[PDB]
Amino acid sequence: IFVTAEEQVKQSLGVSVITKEDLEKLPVRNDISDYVRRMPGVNLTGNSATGQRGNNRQIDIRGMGPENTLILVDGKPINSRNSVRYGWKGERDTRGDSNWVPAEAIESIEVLRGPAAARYGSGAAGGVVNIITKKVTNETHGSVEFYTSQPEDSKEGSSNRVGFNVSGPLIKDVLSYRLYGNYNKTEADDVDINKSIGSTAAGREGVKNKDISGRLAWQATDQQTVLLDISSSKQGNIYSGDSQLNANAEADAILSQLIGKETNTMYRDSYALTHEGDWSWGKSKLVAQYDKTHNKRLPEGLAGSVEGKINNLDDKATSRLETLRFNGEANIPFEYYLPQVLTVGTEWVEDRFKDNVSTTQGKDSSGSGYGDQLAKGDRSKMESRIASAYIEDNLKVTDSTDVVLGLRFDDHSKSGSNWSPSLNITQKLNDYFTLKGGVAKAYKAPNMYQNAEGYLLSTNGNGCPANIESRCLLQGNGDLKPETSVNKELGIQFQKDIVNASLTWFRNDYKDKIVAGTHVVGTVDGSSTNANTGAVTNTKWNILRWENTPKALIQGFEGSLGLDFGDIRWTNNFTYMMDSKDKQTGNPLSLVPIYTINSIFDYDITDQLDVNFVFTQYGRQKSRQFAENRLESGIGSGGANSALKPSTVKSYSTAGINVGYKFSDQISTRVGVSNLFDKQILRDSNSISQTYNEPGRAYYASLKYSF
Ligand SMILES: CCCCCCCCOCCOCCOCCOCCO
Repeated sequence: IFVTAEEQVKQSLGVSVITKEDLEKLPVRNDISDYVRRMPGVNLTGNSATGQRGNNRQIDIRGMGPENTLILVDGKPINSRNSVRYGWKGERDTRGDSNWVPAEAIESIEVLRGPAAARYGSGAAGGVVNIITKKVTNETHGSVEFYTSQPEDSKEGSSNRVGFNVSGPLIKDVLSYRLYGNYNKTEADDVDINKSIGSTAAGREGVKNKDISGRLAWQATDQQTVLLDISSSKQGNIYSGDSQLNANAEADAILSQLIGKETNTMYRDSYALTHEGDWSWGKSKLVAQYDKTHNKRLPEGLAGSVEGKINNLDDKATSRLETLRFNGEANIPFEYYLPQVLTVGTEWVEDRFKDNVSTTQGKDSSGSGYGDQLAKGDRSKMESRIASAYIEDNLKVTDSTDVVLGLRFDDHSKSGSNWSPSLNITQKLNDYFTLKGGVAKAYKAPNMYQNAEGYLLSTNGNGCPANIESRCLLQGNGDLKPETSVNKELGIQFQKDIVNASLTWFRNDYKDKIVAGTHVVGTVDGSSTNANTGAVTNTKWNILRWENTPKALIQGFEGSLGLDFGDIRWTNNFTYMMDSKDKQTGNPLSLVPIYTINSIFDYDITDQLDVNFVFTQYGRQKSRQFAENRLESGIGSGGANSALKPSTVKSYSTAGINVGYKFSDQISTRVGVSNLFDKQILRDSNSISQTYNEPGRAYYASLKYSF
């Protein structure tokens, strides 16, 4: 049977595929990023290379930053983090969107890196993580699973899960369901975990997850199928003391009270309806989906020494993000000169966003604050629309040569239209080798804060670019161009039986990335009235705006190695990172080790008994190297002492073992330990390299009923 372009590029070098089986052999604590991170060209890093909110690490692909990692679930985009205020330097106080589907509910995970991911449009310049959930089943198969992790160190949080999955027929062979549920609670790290090295940065914040999700599958005709997906999730945090400038939580009037409490809460509801036709001329797929996300959390400083810190014990505000999305698509096999499979498709997406707490700034009772002049109209509501169409061909150019030619057109309501060409070649050399490559141009539309004229922020001086003197404002920009990136990869794939290997060069030229601008587009006079006196004072502000900056360069090598001896097996990879630099600042896009080596080992001792070993090795993580504002350039209010202090985390390694006993056909269980050598790093507030907590030694166990 025929093979579409989409299917074919999942044979690309920059693609890997995790199974339910892998996931079982190496249990996750909560967030799957802890297993996804082990793939070639993948990292776990903060939202920006500044290090702020460093324990908020999420899936990074080839060092392009997590804003550039598009998470999908069964093919449908998640975008809940856009709820969260995106700040002056690219920071967001989110944990991201790789934690919406409980580990035990996952059938498969597809990681697409580089050229193979540009297909999927806005936000895929880094890559795509496609979480594939368990399927409907024509006989009732059940699962219940528990998990616990138990850190040696008293100050690190233990974690606990329970969850179920059940699927069956309601009507044999025409209507069937899948339903899965999960309650996870990972306790926070103590407030004071990082103190023993003079550091005021918080440890990891905890999370209570509540997830429920339902699928109905209906075979309406011999050639027509209808899927319904309804899911709802709630994520409530457990506050560990985090704050953008790493204040001393325990000695802060307010924060000290919020510890161990829920200060932010993330709600997500999602509905999708899908129709799939199986026609004589080929195949078709229509999708409607609607997503509703609320972001409820305590308010915060939005400038100065209080920036990024909680103002208040009580007055929670909520932000509301609705997405409606439609997708239609057809696959037709035909033969003109060569065998082909033409894909042709349409996509429509609209976003509506309410945010009334971030979109207030420079409002003054005189009616002449800086924002009263620059931002008029309802600043609280933002719209985005993308209309897209694409065409794709999978050609057998020879019985040895498989080639994919795609083109994608995108038209965004603010940024304009944009073309994304996409080549992808597979070329057998012989029974054992094969050559592979792709070139693709990825897209990303501005994020809503970056676009929005009603979003204003300020510094008194320190945040200003080193070449400006006093006070700067940063406004959103409706006239931004979209982010574009030409992503190339090329490599060799080897496979005898028992042995396989790849090596692949990758290189992305990332263009017009949207960031805090450095040119003053003009100036404005802003009145600031004294609350109690009515005394006015006018301030000349320099106006900066979000702006696309010309070029960043990413480059490196991925290799992988597989050694299968039946009962004994080894899966290893490495990734070497030759280049991560913006050609203007000289800084890296995203803090990631210069190299990362991974090894997984499996040995089935008996049919029941199993042992499993994991080892990971990280080369050196350098900090940002070059100043981009007054403070960093040694001319802020703190002078030369507050100047940038580049530093680099020294390389290191961690390991883990399991013994995995299947007590029965029905009952499984797995006991193990992680960071076997207690290689434990604490987050240093006085550094811009040591930005995160590497958890120490932890004993964990998981048992699974299967009925
Ligand atoms: C072609 C790229 C592949 C990169 C990995 C190559 C490494 C080859 O190792 C094969 C055997 O792996 C043994 C795994 O066990 C680790 C033993 O040392 C334990 C350290 O505490």
